[PDB]
Amino acid sequence: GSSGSSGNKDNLDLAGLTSLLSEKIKEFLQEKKMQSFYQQELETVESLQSLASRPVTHSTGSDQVELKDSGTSGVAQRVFKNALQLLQEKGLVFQRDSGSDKLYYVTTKDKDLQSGPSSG
Repeated sequence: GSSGSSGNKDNLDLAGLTSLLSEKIKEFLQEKKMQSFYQQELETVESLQSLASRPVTHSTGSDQVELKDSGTSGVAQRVFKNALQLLQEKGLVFQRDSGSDKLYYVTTKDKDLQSGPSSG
């Protein structure tokens, strides 16, 4: 039983909503049954965009920075790119080659690169 509530005073947030998107992507992988893909490749997934585009606690005149477009999208690019990141924080996905525009390797229940980066 017990008494639940979840939250108190927070109308989601780019990060809050994002954190979710992450799982939305991880799920997509298990849906497409893939072991590799790109954030952009998911940017076309309405089911995803619908989230990466969802509203939040914004209230400005867009960003209009290093963006080649107009219609709402960039913002999503921030939720999506972040989504992947989170995944990399959970261990769902991983990137061997650094770079925003890099292939996102999903775990898809299978071997994967080792954490131990080793510098020296």
